[PDB]
Amino acid sequence: GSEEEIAKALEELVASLAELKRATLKLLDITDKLKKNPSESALVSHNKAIVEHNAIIVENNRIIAAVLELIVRAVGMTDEIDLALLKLKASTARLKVATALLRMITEELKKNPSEDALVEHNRAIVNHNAIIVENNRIIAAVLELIVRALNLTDEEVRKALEELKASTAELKRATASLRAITEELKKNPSEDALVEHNRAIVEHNAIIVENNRIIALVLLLIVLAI
Amino acid sequence: GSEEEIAKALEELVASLAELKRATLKLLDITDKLKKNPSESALVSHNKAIVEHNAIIVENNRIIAAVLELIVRAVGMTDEIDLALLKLKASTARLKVATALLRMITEELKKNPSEDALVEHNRAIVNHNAIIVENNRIIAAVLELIVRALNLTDEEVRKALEELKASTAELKRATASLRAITEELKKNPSEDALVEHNRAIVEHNAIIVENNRIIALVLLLIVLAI
Amino acid sequence: GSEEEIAKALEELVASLAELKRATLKLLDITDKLKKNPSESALVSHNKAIVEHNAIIVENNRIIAAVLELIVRAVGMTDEIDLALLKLKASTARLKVATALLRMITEELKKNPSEDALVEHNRAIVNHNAIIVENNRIIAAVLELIVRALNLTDEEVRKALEELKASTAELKRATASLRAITEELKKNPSEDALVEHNRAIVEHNAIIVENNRIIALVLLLIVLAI
Amino acid sequence: GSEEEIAKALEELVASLAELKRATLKLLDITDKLKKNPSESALVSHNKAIVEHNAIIVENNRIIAAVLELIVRAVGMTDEIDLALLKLKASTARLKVATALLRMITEELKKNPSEDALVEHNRAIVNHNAIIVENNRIIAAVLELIVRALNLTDEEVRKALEELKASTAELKRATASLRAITEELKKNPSEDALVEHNRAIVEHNAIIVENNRIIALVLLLIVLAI
Amino acid sequence: GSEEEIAKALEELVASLAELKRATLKLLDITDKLKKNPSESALVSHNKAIVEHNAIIVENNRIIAAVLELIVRAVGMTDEIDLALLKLKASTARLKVATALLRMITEELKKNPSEDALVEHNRAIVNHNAIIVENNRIIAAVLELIVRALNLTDEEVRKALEELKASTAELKRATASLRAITEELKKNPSEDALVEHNRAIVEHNAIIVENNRIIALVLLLIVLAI
Amino acid sequence: GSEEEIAKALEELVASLAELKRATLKLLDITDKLKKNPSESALVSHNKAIVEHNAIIVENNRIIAAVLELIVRAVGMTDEIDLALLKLKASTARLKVATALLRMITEELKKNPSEDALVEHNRAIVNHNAIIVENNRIIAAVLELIVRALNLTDEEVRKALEELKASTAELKRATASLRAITEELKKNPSEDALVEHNRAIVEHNAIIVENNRIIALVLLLIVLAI
Amino acid sequence: GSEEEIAKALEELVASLAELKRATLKLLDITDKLKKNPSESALVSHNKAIVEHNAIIVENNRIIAAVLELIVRAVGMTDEIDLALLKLKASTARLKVATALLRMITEELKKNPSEDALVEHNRAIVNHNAIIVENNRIIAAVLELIVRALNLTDEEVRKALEELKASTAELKRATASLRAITEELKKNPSEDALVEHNRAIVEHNAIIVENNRIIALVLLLIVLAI
Amino acid sequence: GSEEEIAKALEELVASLAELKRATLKLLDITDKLKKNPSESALVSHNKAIVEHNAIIVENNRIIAAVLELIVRAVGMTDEIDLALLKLKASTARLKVATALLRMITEELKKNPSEDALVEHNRAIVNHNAIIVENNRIIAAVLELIVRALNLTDEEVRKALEELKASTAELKRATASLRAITEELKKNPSEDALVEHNRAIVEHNAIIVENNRIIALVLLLIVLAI
Repeated sequence: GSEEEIAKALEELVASLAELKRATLKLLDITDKLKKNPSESALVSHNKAIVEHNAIIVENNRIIAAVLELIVRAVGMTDEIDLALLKLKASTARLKVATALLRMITEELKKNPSEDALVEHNRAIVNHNAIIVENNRIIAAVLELIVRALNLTDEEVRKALEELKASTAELKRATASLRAITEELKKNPSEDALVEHNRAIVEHNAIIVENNRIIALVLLLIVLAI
Repeated sequence: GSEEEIAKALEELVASLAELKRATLKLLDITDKLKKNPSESALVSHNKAIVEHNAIIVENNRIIAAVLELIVRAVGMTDEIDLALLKLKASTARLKVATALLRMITEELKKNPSEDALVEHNRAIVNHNAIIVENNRIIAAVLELIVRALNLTDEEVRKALEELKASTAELKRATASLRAITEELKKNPSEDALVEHNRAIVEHNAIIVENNRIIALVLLLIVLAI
Repeated sequence: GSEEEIAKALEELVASLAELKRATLKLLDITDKLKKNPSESALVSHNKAIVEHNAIIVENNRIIAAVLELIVRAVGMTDEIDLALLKLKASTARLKVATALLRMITEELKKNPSEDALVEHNRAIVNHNAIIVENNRIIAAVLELIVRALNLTDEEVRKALEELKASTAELKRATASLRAITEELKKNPSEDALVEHNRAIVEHNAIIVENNRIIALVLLLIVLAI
Repeated sequence: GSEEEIAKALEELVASLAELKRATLKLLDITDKLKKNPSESALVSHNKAIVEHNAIIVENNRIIAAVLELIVRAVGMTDEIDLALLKLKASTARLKVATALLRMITEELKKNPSEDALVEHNRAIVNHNAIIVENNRIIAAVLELIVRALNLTDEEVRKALEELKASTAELKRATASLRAITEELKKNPSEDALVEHNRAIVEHNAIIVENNRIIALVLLLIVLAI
Repeated sequence: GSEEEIAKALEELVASLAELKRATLKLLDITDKLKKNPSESALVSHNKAIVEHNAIIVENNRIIAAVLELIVRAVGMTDEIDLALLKLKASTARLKVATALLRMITEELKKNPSEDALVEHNRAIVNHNAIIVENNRIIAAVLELIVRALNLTDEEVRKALEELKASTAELKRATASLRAITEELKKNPSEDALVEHNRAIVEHNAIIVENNRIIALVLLLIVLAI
Repeated sequence: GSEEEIAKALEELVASLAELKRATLKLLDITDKLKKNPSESALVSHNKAIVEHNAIIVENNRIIAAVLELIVRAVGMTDEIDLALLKLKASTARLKVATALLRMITEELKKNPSEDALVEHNRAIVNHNAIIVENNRIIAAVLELIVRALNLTDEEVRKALEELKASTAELKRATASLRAITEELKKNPSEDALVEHNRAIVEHNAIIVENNRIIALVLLLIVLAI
Repeated sequence: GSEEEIAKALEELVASLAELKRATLKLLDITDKLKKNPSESALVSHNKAIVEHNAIIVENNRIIAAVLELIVRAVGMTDEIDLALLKLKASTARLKVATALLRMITEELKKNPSEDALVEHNRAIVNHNAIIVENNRIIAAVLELIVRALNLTDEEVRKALEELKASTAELKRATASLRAITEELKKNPSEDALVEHNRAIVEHNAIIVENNRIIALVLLLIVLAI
Repeated sequence: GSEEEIAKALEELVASLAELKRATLKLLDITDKLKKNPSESALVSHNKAIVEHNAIIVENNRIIAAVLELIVRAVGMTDEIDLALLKLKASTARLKVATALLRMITEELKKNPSEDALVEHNRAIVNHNAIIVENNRIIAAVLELIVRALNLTDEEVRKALEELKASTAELKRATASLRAITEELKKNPSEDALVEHNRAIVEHNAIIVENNRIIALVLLLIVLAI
């Protein structure tokens, strides 16, 4: 597309980030304290603020992938970029099936709510998060490819990639740790461990959002450098 | 909606109740005594204070239904609550056609005013009242559902429901009695029976307002308990 | 459509009637007396208040036909109802061409205003009225069909149809009388006969509005009975 | 097509006429007076309001021909009607090439603007007008054929044809006069004669629009009589 | 097809399930209570909400079979899978003739409505339900084949099959019970038994929809595992 | 807002405090002694001077929260301040529903006045006080945040916070003690305990007003330090 | 657009200038003197009045470009004007990405505020200023093109262009000087140099506003001359 | 609009005239004598009482044009009236750009005040006056058209038009004389000629206000004659 289409898509992107950061802060805050004990309606909506947060992350990743396509179709594909973009499309398609699965098990929780089903639902949320991390690792690979293809040596871009790589490794380590503790919850299913597992989820979602922030930065520094 | 939207809608609700209670008392007072006999212009406006009262009750029920939707869309729907809310929307739509019919026959009384048309107009007012009672019985069913879904066991709520159920049965009995006497008026149409039928209407409107008062109470006790 | 769509369309209908009755009364009042003699600009706008009234009647008939379609598509078509609805659509299409013709001859009166063209314009208004009467006779046939199909035996509906039939025959007789006097105007074209023919038009428009009032009543009694 | 399709196409037709009459009046008004002398940009847009007017006439004629096809395909073709419709299609195709030629020479005037090229452009506008007159003479022949085929003897139609024939002869005489003066401009090319030739164009466009008005009238009187 | 085609088809599938569950709930709700007795138009539309529900189930099964074909054409056919897919195509073709038969007998009920024809129509609905159960038993066989072919041993899939088999046996037992009671209705045709047979239909449709839910689940767990 | 808007809002605040301190002193004085025994009209207005005092406290808290928003929207939000301000808005919204509930139970006391309903009304006043204490604990948290964010180290501010914290802990202890004695009144309902419970209410209101005095001080010392 | 649309857009333009001149004067005044040393909250909002000023300049340039499009679409495009307008659209799109980048780095300063990040933020403000200067140089080129195309020889316009060109060269020289000193700050990062670099920014913003003033003047003199 | 809207707009008109006549008299009086010599602040506000007077004339003309539109939209447009009203709208739009230009050059006089800029500002005031005269000549043409269209032959109206025409020619002659002397000032710029040119401006403003008086009279005589 032309410059105005990319600029409109980047305004949609930065407004989506400004919405996702507020929702992240409020989800940590409602994760912080509550003395009182939950209702039956608090089973029917067990984790609704997390599934609603993940949906915003998935919508942010879809826009990032649409901007990457609009950029590359401007600067011109090469073999390796086209292979990486096709991988990115296959991963974005996988994310739709993973979302429709989480959105099914969440509604099936309206009908067999029980302390065991709550652990199944939490494991479904961990598997959705583990697939969002893959989508981000592919988008970051496509971006490093586009930056090398343009021979784009500005120090702002260099430093923004040096930050993006470290944020990607931080997100890998956090995902492996979340799956490790989720196995321990699978061994020892309890309300006591469920309460402290919900925090581990919210603290992994925080790292996802702190990675999408850098992906949007590198996208801006590229569109300004071209 | 957020807490401020429900709080604003409940301020609109309680101010509407404080207006409707004054109008109820004044409508009984102007029902109590008048020696002098009516004019021709007192045919053209035969019952205007009753139709003006019913319009306020219909406007109060619309606000109650908007608060119920804002609450349930916060605490989260379930199959039976969502079915009951859809019933409540269908009944609130029925109430609009019943109001527009009463507001047509009232204006048709400007053009064929006669001692027979006055009995038709009174029967239209009784059928409007009989449809407002249905709208209240659906709102009370939705409220008892929401209270059970929240597992809301406070004694203030328990006692407020124990009052709401008895007021609903009192209103059913009063509606059946008003239609029963309205059949006797349909048999024996006279000014003598018209005068004593108007009181039966005003004494049924009093029970409607004494029911909306308890519906607004239970709505407050719920919003304070969440 | 669902109950809320029909209820919104009936609120649009009754508000359109309350606008059309006021415009009818004011058009009779401005038909009643004026001593002073008209200008040249009173040729360029010879009957503008009548053509503006007819446009409101045509817009009211369009809404009535949209409600009839929304009702029948809820309760279910049968062979004879579907044939009658297709007739109603063909007549509502004819009414659009008749309106665009009256709205052309009215503007052609801005450019050859003369005492002869005024008689052409009055005959165009009579032919528009004669086509609105047909549209009402088809809508009334569709309504009597729907009432028989629902086996809807309430006395309120029976009496409202007994009124609708008499108003339809009154409107047939008034249309034949208006066309009869319009032939006499065609023989004896004069300002003197133009003045007394304008009243005959306004007294036929009054019967059209007194028929739409009953069509809207029967529509309400049906939607309340289902 | 069915009655509703013709009625929609006639609403498009009459709205197109109401737009074309306003554009005609404003084009005469901007033809009336201007003291000040034109710029170089007033060469680059030498006659833009005429070419923009002709485009509206061509779009009105396309809709008239689409209504004629929808009518005849309803009432049934005959040998002479089908021959005349095929002639009308060949002339409407010729009009597209004549328009694309005027729309080419107008843009070639952006690149060799000179006092000689302005006279070429004016002659191209006269040749476009001379081809629109042919399209109108074929549409008027098709209409007189359809009216005779229906044996449609109403006096409104008879008088509307008696007007259409005279307007067609008036348009023939005006086209021959415009071509005659255009030859005199071709002999004596000057700004002085260009100014008075532009008026002759605007006064021929006025007769075209005053002919399409009658073609649309006869189309309405036909669709109302069938 | 590619990953994006299956992902689009699974979004269509899960949205179709979310529409079919709402229609199931509303069909039970309109099965729950109604005091008043039906009209003649309530013969002309005797079971319309059931035939409209079955049409949605048939449209959901068509999409499930299209996803199964898109999956198997990706992972690769084998003899037994290709035989089972050809069986599935033959059953999906049979379902089209069974639907067109129900859609014929329903319209023949517009023309000989009688208490005997209502029992014929109910038996046609039972035979349609009995053929949808077969289509589900073939789709479930194809799915168990595909799962074994992929050697797909995840516990989420294992448990989802352990649920699918039990739901298939529950649906067989419910179909045999519905046919058994349909024989008793065939012996004792009455409005009294018709009312309680309609409930047996709605309670069998509920089990069909509770089976399609599990077929769509297993389809998601497969597409995520491949 | 600009300096003049904050200065006007602080003049409104200090004038509201000067009204609330006088009303507190007079409410203690009318709590001190009265020999004579109350009327029936002294049931209909059982505690009116307390509910009228609480309404003034609620209006002072509303102004404090509007000044806090005007200050922070000048000096610039940060994550933790914006979260705390949103908590403050949710609590100020909760206070409106708690007020409308107290203002309902007070008017319901006009209609079933009895020695039992008086204990219900006193418990409603205690629950309103328990919600005002929460609103103050949120405002005091927001103020300590703003003071740390400005790095505002003046000794006047430090000492004013050292007073505000101690007053907040004094108010927590007084609220827990008031609820404890209110439970004992709920066990032992008597005029004898009602008389000594009214004093406990007035002595808790005194601590609320002695806390708003310090909140208004810290607000002034902040607006003067920036 | 018509004359009223351009006149409305020029009223929006001149009101935007009257807001931007006041903000320029006040930003110099708050740049002039302050003895006291900044807080931690004075890091979180380090330059907020500059970024808020730049946003107003960007909004003024958007309106100027909308007026240029409305003017040229009235007087008629030519090759060079249409190329220059497409350049102006591409530069206005670039300005949106540059703004969203400045609005990101400013918010990232809420989370890693440090003496090094403040120098990054100051360099981001210098790069935003360097892109606004480009947008102004393109708008001034479009205006000189439109003035030559209209052959607009008035002495007010001639002198207004002679001022616009000199102001554009003054703004080029000031931008090169600001980038030169920004390199020296990049070498020698200190609070001491940050304080004197902030003045260089405010003294470049003053020249931008003193250029937008002349662009709006030439736009008025053009719209009055056509 | 209805009679009350026109009557309110004519009350606004006559109150605006009563304010403008007082301001005219006082502006002549402060133009009459002052011995003492002006300050530097008497450069920064060189002609402020004239520009403030012109703003009142422009606001009076806006109301006159709004009343003309409300009148004609009541009595009904014709081709020539509609063309003249569209001209009046284009001229009223031109007057806004001419005002915003005068209001820019007046403020630019705060920043380069010098004996040469004062002559520029006086020439800007003369060009604004020359555009108000055009707006008045269009309003007077529209009024003479409306009077002929109503065939309004009263002698009060005839004589009021006979006055309006002479006042319009007097205002044309005065404008040509003011521009003639303004050319002589442009040749011979001096304080001596500036002092005597300011009087020529004030003596032209007097004729504008003495023309608006007659336009408001004719507007009243028309609204009273219909």
